Amino acid sequence: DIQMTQSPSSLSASVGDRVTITCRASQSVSSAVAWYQQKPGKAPKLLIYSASSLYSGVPSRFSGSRSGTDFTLTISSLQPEDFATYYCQQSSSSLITFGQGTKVEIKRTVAAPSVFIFPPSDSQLKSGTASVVCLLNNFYPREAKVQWKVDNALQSGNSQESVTEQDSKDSTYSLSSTLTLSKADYEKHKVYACEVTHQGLSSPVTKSFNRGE
Amino acid sequence: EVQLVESGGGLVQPGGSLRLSCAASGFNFSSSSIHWVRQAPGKGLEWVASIYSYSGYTSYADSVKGRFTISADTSKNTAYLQMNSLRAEDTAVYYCARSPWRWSGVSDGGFYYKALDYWGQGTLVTVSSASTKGPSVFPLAPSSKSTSGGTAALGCLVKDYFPEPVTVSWNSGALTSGVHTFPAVLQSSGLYSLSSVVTVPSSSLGTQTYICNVNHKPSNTKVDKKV
Amino acid sequence: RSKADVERYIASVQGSTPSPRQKSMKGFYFAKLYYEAKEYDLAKKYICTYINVQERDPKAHRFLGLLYELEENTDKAVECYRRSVELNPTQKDLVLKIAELLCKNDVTDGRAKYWLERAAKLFPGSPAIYKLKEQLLDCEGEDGWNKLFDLIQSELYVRPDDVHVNIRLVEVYRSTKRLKDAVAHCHEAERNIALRSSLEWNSCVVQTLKEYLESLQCLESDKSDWRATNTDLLLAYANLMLLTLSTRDVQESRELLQSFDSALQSVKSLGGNDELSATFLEMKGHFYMHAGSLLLKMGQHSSNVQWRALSELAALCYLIAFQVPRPKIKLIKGEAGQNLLEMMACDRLSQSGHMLLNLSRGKQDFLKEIVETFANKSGQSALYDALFSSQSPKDTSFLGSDDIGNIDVREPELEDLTRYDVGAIRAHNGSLQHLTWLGLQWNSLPALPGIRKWLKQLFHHLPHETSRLETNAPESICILDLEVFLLGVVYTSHLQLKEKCNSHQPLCLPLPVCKQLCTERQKSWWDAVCTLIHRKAVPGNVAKLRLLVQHEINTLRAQEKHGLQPALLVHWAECLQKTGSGLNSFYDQREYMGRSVHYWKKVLPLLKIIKKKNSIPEPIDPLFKHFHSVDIQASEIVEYEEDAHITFAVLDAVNGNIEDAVTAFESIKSVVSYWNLALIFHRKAEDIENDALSPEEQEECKNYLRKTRDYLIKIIDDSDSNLSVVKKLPVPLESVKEMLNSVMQE
Repeated sequence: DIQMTQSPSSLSASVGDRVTITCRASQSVSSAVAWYQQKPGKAPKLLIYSASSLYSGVPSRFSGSRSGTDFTLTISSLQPEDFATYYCQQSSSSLITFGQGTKVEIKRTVAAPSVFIFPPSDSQLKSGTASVVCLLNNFYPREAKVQWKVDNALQSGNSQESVTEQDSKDSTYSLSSTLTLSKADYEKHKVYACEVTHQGLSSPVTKSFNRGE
Repeated sequence: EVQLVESGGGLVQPGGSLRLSCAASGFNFSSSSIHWVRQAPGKGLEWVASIYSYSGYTSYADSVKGRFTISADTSKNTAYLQMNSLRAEDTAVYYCARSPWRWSGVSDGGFYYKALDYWGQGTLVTVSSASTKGPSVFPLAPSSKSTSGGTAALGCLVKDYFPEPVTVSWNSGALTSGVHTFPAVLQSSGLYSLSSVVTVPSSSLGTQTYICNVNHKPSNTKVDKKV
Repeated sequence: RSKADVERYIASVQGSTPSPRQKSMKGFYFAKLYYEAKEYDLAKKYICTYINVQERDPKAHRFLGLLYELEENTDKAVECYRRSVELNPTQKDLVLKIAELLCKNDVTDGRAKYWLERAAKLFPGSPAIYKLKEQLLDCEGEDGWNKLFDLIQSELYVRPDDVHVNIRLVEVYRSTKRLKDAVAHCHEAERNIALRSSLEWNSCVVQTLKEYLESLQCLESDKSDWRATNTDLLLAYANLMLLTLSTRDVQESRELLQSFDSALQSVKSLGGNDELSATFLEMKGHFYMHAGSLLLKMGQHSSNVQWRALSELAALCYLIAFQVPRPKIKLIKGEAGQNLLEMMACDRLSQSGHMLLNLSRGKQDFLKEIVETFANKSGQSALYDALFSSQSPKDTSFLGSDDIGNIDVREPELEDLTRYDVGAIRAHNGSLQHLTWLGLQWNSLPALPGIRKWLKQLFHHLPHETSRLETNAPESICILDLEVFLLGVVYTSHLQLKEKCNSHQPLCLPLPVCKQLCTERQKSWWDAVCTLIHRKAVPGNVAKLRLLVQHEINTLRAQEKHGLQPALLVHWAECLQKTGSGLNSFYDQREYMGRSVHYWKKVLPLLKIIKKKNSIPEPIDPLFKHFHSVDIQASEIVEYEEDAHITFAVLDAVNGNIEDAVTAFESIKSVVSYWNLALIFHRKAEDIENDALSPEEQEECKNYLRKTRDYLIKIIDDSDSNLSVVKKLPVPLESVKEMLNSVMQE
């Protein structure tokens, strides 16, 4: 099977930059590749067809090119409206495959996340479950790592998290981490700590609470 | 004047069946090749089906081969994606799109399409044996006494609901700025859960009554919760 | 000998031994001469009757087996040999035959093995014995049978319209003797519009169904779905009858009628009020219609005395068919099934309708006489006589027992006929043969068919006119192009047949009997564009189909090197003007009027050269055959220039050049120009007539409404006086009067 490997997975740039995204075809493929722009939630739109031909109506700053089995999308001068995800697509014999996609995030200066931990509510304990919440607010860049400590004991496989898309005003992200297990196990430990590591933090920082405060 | 409309989506139980309808208008449906492209939440584009322009030979991805069936009707000027043996993995936003005969070339060993010009709005299909359910709201108030100087953080936990979407507002839309409502996550049980939070001046804490207003329309649920 | 020599001997021994027993005991010696006169559907029934009284004759039984061998009915031929062998063991050669045939048809049953063992001991180590030993071995194993099935299914996935492949599936089902699956697919496939039109498929359908009826599996399973399959047999018979009449010769068609009539008699007894009963209703009509068509085929070749008598007889048949009411559509289980049944109903009324007319146009109230003379039961025996041989039992023949009660004897109404045609366009998969016939049938009538509505029923959502008219790429095909195409095909077809009969009525031929009425070029184009639009082409052949259409586009649009005689262009122009001039909407008016102006603008240069009696440059392999029969003459030039100038003015009016349109319209005192002048004067008045506005303007507005009234009155005054003007009306006379009533009450 033919595979289109897209690189990079996530890109960060600012306005006016000359940006480049590349896709490699595993097998030798003919010039039947396309490029698409998909803004969050909306439908994908066609940018380039037949490798280097521009789709009618697309701005002239977009241009496609090929070298061997590597196809490349090129934007001469990035604009604010082009900060979206892109995909490359090959059409081989009775088969179509897409690249993993490339997100174009707006670049800005670093910001340190202001973290606040929250305990499970009285109402939730009534139901029989216990969820701990750890906020990471208005930081940059997207990359970060959070770890959970129950009485200074690592936990994995029982918590999950989700991250907001780059905010429009300050271009910062936010993350919500949820550590979910039964009330029975929650009443078995006293100390709870949420640690955060981030390029913006001078050193890793942690906040914690004790059941009963 | 030219558009594609997707219909026939909605939720279904695993192992069930659905049928999507891609209604076309403005271009000769005979000379256009029809495709379907799904996208799970936060995931990329996956090609699932295609129909050669002037004849209609099918071609499917191995992830759905034999289960789905795509068809085209000249009289009704509409294409469809029949889906059988639906699995939880098939939960995704399904788009359709065309490729004219100008871009449809047939070659030894299979055919190729140069690109997808016209795309649809995209109809949602959710596949999960979890039954509809309203959200349970648990408050998340600040155990802080002016921790971050003049501003504190409060929030609400919307949990144990199905299916997406849930909508949240604060003080019925009075507290608009500073709010950040996070996407939901599929708990292994089958129900989704998210959090909504806002940063407010600590000096105003206790003076301005803070209430989150959640509305889960699929289950006709409305809940206001103070923090 | 001949047919007369053998059928005259019927009266020879009939006058010597008239009792039924001796009449049937002569069947073998009757059948003795039909086998020599090449009559096998007849000889079969003669010997079979002698077998009904002399059931123990080994000679007669073998003779029928030898006759079923010529018919290639293996199951029937073998059984006949069996009876002759069990009666007389000394017939060794028949023991070989049975073993020879059992091993050739199917080896799965051990019966073929048994008879081969006996055949060996009767002919020790003969050359044929080993030959049969190798034949028996040939058949594949269980894994082999399953292997073939997968090929057909995988082949049927991408090629569901292939006649041969679907046939093989029924034969494979029949080879494993799972006939229920054979009919099941046979039933689900009678919904396919393409397969329903295939002669060889329907033939297989008749057999696989009959085989199941007699099959042990049909009785054991249940008697509930028995009715369902029985309907399809009748349906198959109807389709099969339509096709056999057109392609096959006189003899084969008549033989199929007997199977049809046998089925009808066997079905009528059950009755009821479900799909089968409704099916029996509609199929009953088809029987007579085709029977009438069958009658006319024989008479065409025959003398004049038989022609009139046969046409008289056929006229009654079509009449019986037309009378039959629209079948109860609601009573069917599904939408596909019911829609199909109605489609056939429309086909019956349409085909029989036009025939009824063309035969009635010969004389005055010719229809009335047909009923008053042959509606008598005497006609029922005269009909059975001409169609069939009287020897067959007249009791189990549906034809002889039908209750011909209160024949409507009412000629058809044109308006009803149009909606029958339009509903039956999809009856024969829109073969250009089908449409070219209808188009010709309306060529003799005073009302014209809704061709544009035909095309809308076939190619749905095909725009009336394509935006990208600049190129001839066949993605820009439009309903106008097709409408323009069919017009030429019929205008061409009419002239070709006109030339034929001149060397030797042309309207009177029924649809099956007549041969291809269009040029293979035209037919190839229509079949291509049809397969293309409906999306039943082939990825490989796409480029070829696509180019085949493109080749002719430049002609349908009167572009570079158009093979168009000036008369055909003129015919296109006026036929589109008047077609468009009667339309209500502006989009369609504009489109049809535009094209009409286009063709006009292409002709006028030709007419001017013809106006001075010069020569037109004849074409190179034209798409639409030229004819000197309709070559334009100077006597008609000034008319076309005038009639064209109208088409110019009309389009000018539709575009907005009212000043120039009126100036032209007023220049010519024509009936059509009144309806246009009035219609546009009425609009200028109606809009301004009631809003608050300058009083002086209001009086001017009223003044236009006064002109409208006058022009409509000139139409009716000139209309009632002369008939030729009534035909020139761009809309119906009653429509003109309708507006006037509202105009004056305003």
